Amino acid sequence: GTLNRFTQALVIAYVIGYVFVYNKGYQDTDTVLSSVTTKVKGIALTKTSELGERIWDVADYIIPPQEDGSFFVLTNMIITTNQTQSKCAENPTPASTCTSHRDCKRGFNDARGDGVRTGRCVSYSASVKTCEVLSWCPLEKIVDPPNPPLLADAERFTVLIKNNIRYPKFNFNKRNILPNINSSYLTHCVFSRKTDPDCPIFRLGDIVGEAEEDFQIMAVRGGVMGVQIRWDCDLDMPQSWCVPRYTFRRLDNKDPDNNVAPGYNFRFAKYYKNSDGTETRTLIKGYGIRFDVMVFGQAGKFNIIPTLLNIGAGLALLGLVNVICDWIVL
Amino acid sequence: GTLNRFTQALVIAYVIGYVFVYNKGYQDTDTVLSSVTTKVKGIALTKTSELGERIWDVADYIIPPQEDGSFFVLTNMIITTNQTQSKCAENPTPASTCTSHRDCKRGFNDARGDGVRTGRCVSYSASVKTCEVLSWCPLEKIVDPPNPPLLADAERFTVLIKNNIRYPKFNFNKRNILPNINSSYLTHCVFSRKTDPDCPIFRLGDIVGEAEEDFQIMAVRGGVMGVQIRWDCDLDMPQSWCVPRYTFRRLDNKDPDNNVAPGYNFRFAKYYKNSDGTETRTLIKGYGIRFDVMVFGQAGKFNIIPTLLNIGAGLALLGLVNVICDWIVL
Amino acid sequence: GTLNRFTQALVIAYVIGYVFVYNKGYQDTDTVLSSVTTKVKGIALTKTSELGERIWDVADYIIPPQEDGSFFVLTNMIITTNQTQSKCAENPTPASTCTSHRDCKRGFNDARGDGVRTGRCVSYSASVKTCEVLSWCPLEKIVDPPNPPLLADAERFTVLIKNNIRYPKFNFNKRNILPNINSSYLTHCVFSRKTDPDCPIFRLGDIVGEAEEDFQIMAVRGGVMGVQIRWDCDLDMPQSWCVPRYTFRRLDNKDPDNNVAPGYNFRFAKYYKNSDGTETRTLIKGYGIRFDVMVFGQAGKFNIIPTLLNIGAGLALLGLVNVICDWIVL
Ligand SMILES: *[C@@H]1O[C@H](CO)[C@@H](O[C@@H]2O[C@H](CO)[C@@H](O[C@@H]3O[C@H](CO)[C@@H](O)[C@H](O[C@H]4O[C@H](CO)[C@@H](O)[C@H](O)[C@@H]4O)[C@@H]3O)[C@H](O)[C@H]2NC(C)=O)[C@H](O)[C@H]1NC(C)=O
Ligand SMILES: *[C@@H]1O[C@H](CO)[C@@H](O[C@@H]2O[C@H](CO)[C@@H](O[C@@H]3O[C@H](CO)[C@@H](O)[C@H](O[C@H]4O[C@H](CO)[C@@H](O)[C@H](O)[C@@H]4O)[C@@H]3O)[C@H](O)[C@H]2NC(C)=O)[C@H](O)[C@H]1NC(C)=O
Ligand SMILES: *[C@@H]1O[C@H](CO)[C@@H](O[C@@H]2O[C@H](CO)[C@@H](O[C@@H]3O[C@H](CO)[C@@H](O)[C@H](O[C@H]4O[C@H](CO)[C@@H](O)[C@H](O)[C@@H]4O)[C@@H]3O)[C@H](O)[C@H]2NC(C)=O)[C@H](O)[C@H]1NC(C)=O
Ligand SMILES: *[C@@H]1O[C@H](CO)[C@@H](O)[C@H](O)[C@H]1NC(C)=O
Ligand SMILES: *[C@@H]1O[C@H](CO)[C@@H](O)[C@H](O)[C@H]1NC(C)=O
Ligand SMILES: *[C@@H]1O[C@H](CO)[C@@H](O)[C@H](O)[C@H]1NC(C)=O
Ligand SMILES: [Gd]
Ligand SMILES: [Gd]
Ligand SMILES: [Gd]
Repeated sequence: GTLNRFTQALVIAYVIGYVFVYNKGYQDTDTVLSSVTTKVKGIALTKTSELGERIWDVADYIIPPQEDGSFFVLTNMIITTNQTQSKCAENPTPASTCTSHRDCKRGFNDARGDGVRTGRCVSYSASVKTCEVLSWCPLEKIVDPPNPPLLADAERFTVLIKNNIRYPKFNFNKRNILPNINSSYLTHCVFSRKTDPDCPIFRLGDIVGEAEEDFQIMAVRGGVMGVQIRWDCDLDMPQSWCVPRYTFRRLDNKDPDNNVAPGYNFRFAKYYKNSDGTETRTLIKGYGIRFDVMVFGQAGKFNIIPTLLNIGAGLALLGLVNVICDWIVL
Repeated sequence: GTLNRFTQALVIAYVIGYVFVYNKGYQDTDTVLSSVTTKVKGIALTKTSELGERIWDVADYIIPPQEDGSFFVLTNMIITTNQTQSKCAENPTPASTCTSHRDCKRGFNDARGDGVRTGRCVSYSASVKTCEVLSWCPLEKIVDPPNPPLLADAERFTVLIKNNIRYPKFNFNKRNILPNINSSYLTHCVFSRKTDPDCPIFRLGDIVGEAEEDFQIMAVRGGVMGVQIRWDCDLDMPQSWCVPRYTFRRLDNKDPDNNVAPGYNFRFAKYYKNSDGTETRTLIKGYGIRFDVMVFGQAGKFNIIPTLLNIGAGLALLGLVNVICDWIVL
Repeated sequence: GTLNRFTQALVIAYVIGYVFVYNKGYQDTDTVLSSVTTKVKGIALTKTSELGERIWDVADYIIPPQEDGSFFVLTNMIITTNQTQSKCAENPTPASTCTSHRDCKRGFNDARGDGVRTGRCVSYSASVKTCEVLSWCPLEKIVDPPNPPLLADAERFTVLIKNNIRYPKFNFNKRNILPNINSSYLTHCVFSRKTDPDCPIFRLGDIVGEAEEDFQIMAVRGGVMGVQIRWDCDLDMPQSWCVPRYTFRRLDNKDPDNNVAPGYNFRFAKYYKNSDGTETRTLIKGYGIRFDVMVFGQAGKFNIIPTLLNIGAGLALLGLVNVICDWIVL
């Protein structure tokens, strides 16, 4: 009747429409197993006082040569050369500057944490004096990295990203490079959301940009881009219709006030032996943008069990539907 | 009756048999937290014109020394030595070869993307002329990597793989090396699907092979093996019965026509200072096989809530069972 | 009645109390997408016969400079210098020691697997003789790493850990550094479970320790710490209440008898060119502690579908509740 039939049709609408055709309640799910390969192409040019006219290619600016699922691109740096294990004068810092040996306590760390103080106080320059430490010497100088960044050419760098996934449960496998697409295209390809959406080759600047940030800006102090690949698939539909979605997100905090060590930089070195048999190194403090490819899928496919489950839920629900509807009238 | 009792027994069979004892509908689930360590043992020998009789050990052929959860094995290479930052003649390519300086536009990239053109056109050889670029010099030569691959000895290399997992929800922990197994065995152990299934030490060639590929073949141009470890566990049963399953899959596309940059290769370098204080490097373009250990578990254990849920679903379902069965007769 | 009303109230208690307010059956779930950055600060000092008074900073002791989501800290090492590709005498091992060339079969591997035997037998020392091999020479000596470990200063090292997460389904994002916390605090901050629970800067020793292990002990042979971050969130509640939980677990087996290659060590090298144009390297076998940051969240939020589902389950269940209760009396 008005109470029974109406309510019945209503719950029908709820399940079929809402829980089923809408929310896919008739499906069983699986999540993604994933493998990512990246390849960066490009060259940066630098001109520098104390350096020269210089090329930086993929071996120079990718560090290390591979991280599984992510790559770090060198954008900026501070470079200290001809360091050797020795003693030298600490950089002036309130705690660094010293009048005499009383101020320098041997065996203790330093403000920077780049040396160990020999109690001896030594003169930094003709004007100053500061604690002597044992370290790689001379110490890196306290300075900000250059603005604009030395490796700015990197905005123009390109990264091929190959990603293959599989859903173990459903035995389905797919590649992020789709069947239609041909090799030559992929010689000349560059990803474009409008023109070339199926091109796996992305431009560094375009990723930053696409994330509503700017390469050059972000490139002085460094930072972290997430490149998110999403495989959501209804495996009832054509395999063809199962495709990756790319989104881009800057991961690190731009707020200088709520964090520590903003941007992205790390120290790493190059070691040489001067022919004497004596070791010397070059310390680089690099900044850049780490890119994290991040892949997450979910697939789903028709299954009796959950279907029937939901149905039973509906049937049990209508019982209460009649009461709730009845007492709802006047 | 014939309608009621029969249907009742039928749905009983469906739930108990199908949704429960079959499909495990009485269980609650958790997924794996995982840690992987790998250790490669072996030595490769090479003999080469322009090189010599040479050894390559783990420090030489694993690059870099560690990636979390995966390792790259060096199989092939192209090696350019005594490069220094300088200018030189580009390699002949349709765009490379030049008659005069008009053809070379200063400040622009090159076909390879290994240099920046100074507008000056310089003669490659007595016969040819091509654009001058600033780069690490001399340039790597355009050539294919050697066939058969230099590091073929790597087929015979061995990798210990230790994998420890935990299911946070169920508090259960396990190691991929099982309790029975003893240390000496693990001195001499090599994984065998027939004889030694519980041996964590796998042979590179055997992984490739087990994946229905061939090391040597795959080793010229490089590539990617997935080593898949699966922990599916019914935590109702003995902990003893919770074990890893190993499968092996080549991840990259063998089709040359549907992709870019087939196989696996990357560039990386060794930097030296000639005693003058002058820098020089050796560029290696390596090929090899990256191995991705990929671990995915699911554990499940009895829970009242889902059990009862399913039951209710059944009871609600039978109501419709009577109607559907009745109207199904004649 | 006594049968009907009582049972009704009982199942009500079961669902509302147990399946709902207790077990959160009214919620829908999502799991974590995660990004981790780590930064190690500190300096180690070493004094050694055959070495000197020496500093080791972050470039020296972090290897390689970055792994995505985990870092390896150098604690101990065995160091072999001025190796060059050449031939030399193998280390005495039952299989190593040889009386004459019959005992040395050319072209075959060795016990250590660091060389290839030229059939020639050569005298190790004035006293002994052993097989000649082609290798980097001289060979690393068979010895245990030093006790106590050279890099013990590392116990005192500190690691900033930044972790940003997002739940794609619920669009919620959060950082492991919380809004209240201010920069200066994070200059001086060190994580403390009692005093400073919201400090992202952890002390290596304190992590080991917190895991009921000891840095120094674990530091001779190396090993693996899991640093587990857990984001469990009810997204019904305040975003404020969504926070990370840190736990710490040693991942590797301390049992020497049930495994292979205990602790954590790997080989890696430094390559130099002696001015002749001749290559030489330094082989380091390092030990240390790899730290794996491991992040797993689950978020949940109210949803009609599962709520109603469970309800229906309840209603269907009570039907059986009446029978089970009735037949339960006398
Ligand atoms: C191998 O596969 C490629 C896959 O791209 C394919 O060539 C492409 O064919 C399609 C269909 O004709 C075209 O794609 C684009 O479609 C948009 C509309 O959505 C147009 O606005 C695009 O304009 C292009 O203009 C130029 C086309 O040459 C490009 O310089 C520019 O980047 C735009 O893409 C474009 O038409 C298009 O024709 C190409 N895509 C491109 C960029 O080449 C083809 O089937 C196969 N290639 C061959 C020749 O075997
Ligand atoms: C420590 O644990 C090891 C675990 O392997 C164990 O030694 C093993 O015992 C079992 C049971 O007797 C044996 O395993 C194998 O079983 C298959 C049948 O499924 C046989 O066909 C195998 O044939 C072997 O032949 C040789 C055995 O020495 C091997 O050269 C060869 O690789 C095959 O494995 C084999 O019998 C077997 O006896 C060993 N496994 C091996 C290979 O050693 C033992 O309990 C413990 N070790 C000790 C001595 O404490
Ligand atoms: C920016 O945020 C910081 C966040 O810590 C905050 O300063 C802190 O304020 C709280 C609240 O007064 C204090 O936290 C601690 O609370 C526990 C009790 O649970 C106390 O036992 C702690 O004792 C501290 O003693 C010293 C405090 O200076 C520390 O040396 C020691 O490590 C303990 O933390 C402590 O009171 C505390 O006052 C600080 N936390 C610390 C350690 O600084 C403040 O709101 C903001 N900072 C500023 C000044 O803007
Ligand atoms: C390296 O050791 C060699 C022998 O292999 C020795 O002749 C030479 O002196 C060493 N070079 C240096 C810098 O000590
Ligand atoms: C390195 O600097 C040292 C002082 O530490 C200096 O004496 C020497 O000239 C330098 N070596 C080179 C190659 O310039
Ligand atoms: C390196 O090559 C240069 C030319 O760029 C050459 O003059 C020099 O001999 C080489 N150095 C060595 C050690 O052979
Ligand atoms: Gd710009
Ligand atoms: Gd073969
Ligand atoms: Gd201690």
